[PDB]
Amino acid sequence: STIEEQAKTFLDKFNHEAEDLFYQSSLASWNYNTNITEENVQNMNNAGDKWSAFLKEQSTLAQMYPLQEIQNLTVKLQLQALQQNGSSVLSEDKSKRLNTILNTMSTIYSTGKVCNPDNPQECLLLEPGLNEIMANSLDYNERLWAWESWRSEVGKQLRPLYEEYVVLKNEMARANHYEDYGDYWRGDYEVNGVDGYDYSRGQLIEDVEHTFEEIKPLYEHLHAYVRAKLMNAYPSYISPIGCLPAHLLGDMWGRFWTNLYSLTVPFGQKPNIDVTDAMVDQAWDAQRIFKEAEKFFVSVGLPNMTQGFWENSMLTDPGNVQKAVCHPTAWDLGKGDFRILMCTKVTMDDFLTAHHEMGHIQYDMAYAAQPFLLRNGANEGFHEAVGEIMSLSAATPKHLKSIGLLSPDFQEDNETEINFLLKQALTIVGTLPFTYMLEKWRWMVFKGEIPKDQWMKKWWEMKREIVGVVEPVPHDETYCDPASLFHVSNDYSFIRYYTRTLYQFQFQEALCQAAKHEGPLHKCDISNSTEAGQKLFNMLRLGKSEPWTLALENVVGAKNMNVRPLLNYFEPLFTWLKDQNKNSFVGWSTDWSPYAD
Amino acid sequence: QSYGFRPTYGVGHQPYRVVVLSFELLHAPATVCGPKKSTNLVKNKCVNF
Ligand SMILES: *[C@@H]1O[C@H](CO)[C@@H](O)[C@H](O)[C@H]1NC(C)=O
Ligand SMILES: *[C@@H]1O[C@H](CO)[C@@H](O)[C@H](O)[C@H]1NC(C)=O
Ligand SMILES: *[C@@H]1O[C@H](CO)[C@@H](O)[C@H](O)[C@H]1NC(C)=O
Ligand SMILES: *[C@@H]1O[C@H](CO)[C@@H](O)[C@H](O)[C@H]1NC(C)=O
Ligand SMILES: [Cl-]
Ligand SMILES: [Zn+2]
Repeated sequence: STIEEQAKTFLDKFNHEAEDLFYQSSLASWNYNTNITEENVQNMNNAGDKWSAFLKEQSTLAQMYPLQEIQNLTVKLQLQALQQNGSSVLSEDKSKRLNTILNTMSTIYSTGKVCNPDNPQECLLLEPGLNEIMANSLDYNERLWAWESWRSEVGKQLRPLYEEYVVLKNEMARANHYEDYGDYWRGDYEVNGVDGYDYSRGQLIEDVEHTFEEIKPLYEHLHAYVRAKLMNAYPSYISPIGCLPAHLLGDMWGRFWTNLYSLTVPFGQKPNIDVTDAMVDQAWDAQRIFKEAEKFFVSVGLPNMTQGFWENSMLTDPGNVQKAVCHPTAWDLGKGDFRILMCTKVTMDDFLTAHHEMGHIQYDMAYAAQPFLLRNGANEGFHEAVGEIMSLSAATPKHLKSIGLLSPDFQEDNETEINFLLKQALTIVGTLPFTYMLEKWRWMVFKGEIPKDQWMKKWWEMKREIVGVVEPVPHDETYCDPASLFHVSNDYSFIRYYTRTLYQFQFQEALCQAAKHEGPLHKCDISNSTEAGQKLFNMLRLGKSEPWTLALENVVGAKNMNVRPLLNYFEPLFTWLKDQNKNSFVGWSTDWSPYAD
Repeated sequence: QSYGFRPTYGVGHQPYRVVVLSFELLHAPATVCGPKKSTNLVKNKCVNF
């Protein structure tokens, strides 16, 4: 009769074929990543190409289906996701051109090697050369030279290519009814078809600006403390009121400030949270780590894992006989096949990452009943949020006390708590302002308000304002520093970290309130709290089948994002920083720069 | 429709063999009867044969 049952039956067929197709693709990917051989690469390529061809076929088939007005909450969302083809909405020639330009900056960023001036034949890639130099060599001159080399050797070849990339992305967005490619990425967060819970695309900008405005004093105090500590370390390289150099942030771009902690620890003589020797003494192995993690999720209210995972997954290093990329990854292969790759050592890093991986598998399992196009999170920042909240909950020392992973005489004190909060701030909080700066710059560039000849002529001003960092070496328009990161050069979004951090803090506060936790938020554990586990699993099972705000309210009860859990969690850090910064200037000065005296 | 099977599939998808029994208790001449297993044949003792 009408188009309702027509679309229903077409989507049933699409689900039936896509389950098997993604099953084959994921099986090939798992074979490749666990076994680095040319045949495995060819199999992965064939599987991916076949899946892309089938997606093209399904989009073509669904194109004749009229938009009309259908509000089943599944079929409309599925056809909307299938319709946004993107690269294929323009002509074939323009698609080939954008593929060429995409591979252009991809290869340029991958092979942006820098060679030492004293030895032309000695060249280093981004890994492990620049990473090791950044994380180990604390010399000011070497870090500055590495920053200069990385942002000089690569940006010149990228500037006009990124110009054409921005133009083409704007073209694709405008052809698909988005004002800019930024609006295309907003469309994921767009909420419509529900009464009383609608979310506008400008509401994202409004909420982001409001949240960053509230966060600004926290970043100001943290940056002032870092400036004071590094000026104590570097008397003649940092102004008392000026902005910190780009290479004195703990990394190369400003993404994470972890390496500053060793130079900015309040009490370094006190021990740091590390129980590697404990698991070494107890003769632990990675299978025991996974068993303990499954037991912990049983305690918090999750059912145990099936035998298929333990028969199929790999939980340790397979050696070089069949090579494997040891980046810990999860797979929902389809047809109830769940797996994880991880080269597990007896470490706390591996412990936390393993909780992320297996709780991330559990999150994937939560929406098993949802159809194929609904086998995803409500927004781009829920799976990482679940992983991070599980890591934070399992990282609490009391959680280790119950299972005997550390000596009970640790005697949690104020100094250790402040050290842990500072590590969190320089690891989790330390990325929020930089992420906001980069995402705002990308938004304003895509929207067309930033002239090309002035692109960085805006960035390095706002860097003196938002991030509070002044460029150490002047650059002309040839260089392309703002686009010298992984996300921009690999065609991925960047707001996911900010959204994930906000969501993870809200989720942790909700679980703690549902767990009858008393005291500071950082000393909160969800173990043996099935109520909070089920309350969060209510969100987990929803997936993307429903708008993200309803899922958010289902656990926290708040329809809009807010930073109140951030204040509740970091209040001791706020008080300590305010007490310490009584005789130091708060804020950064835009006029100061190392290269001008 | 194709009705194949695989061993990787979990509980609920592995193939099962099922058989049925149709009876009739309507009053009719009896054909299929049970032997009521067996008992040892006692002798020279008042019993219930
Ligand atoms: C690994 O790959 C090689 C070549 O592609 C293949 O011969 C071998 O069987 C693979 N290993 C496994 C366990 O399948
Ligand atoms: C939406 O479609 C599904 C699939 O047929 C159906 O089970 C459900 O009842 C529909 N919802 C409404 C509100 O009709
Ligand atoms: C999971 O728990 C159920 C409940 O008793 C049990 O029957 C099953 O054997 C458990 N599975 C594993 C792999 O331990
Ligand atoms: C949770 O309960 C188990 C069993 O009742 C117990 O062994 C464990 O110590 C408890 N953990 C906490 C943090 O109370
Ligand atoms: Cl930059
Ligand atoms: Zn994960």
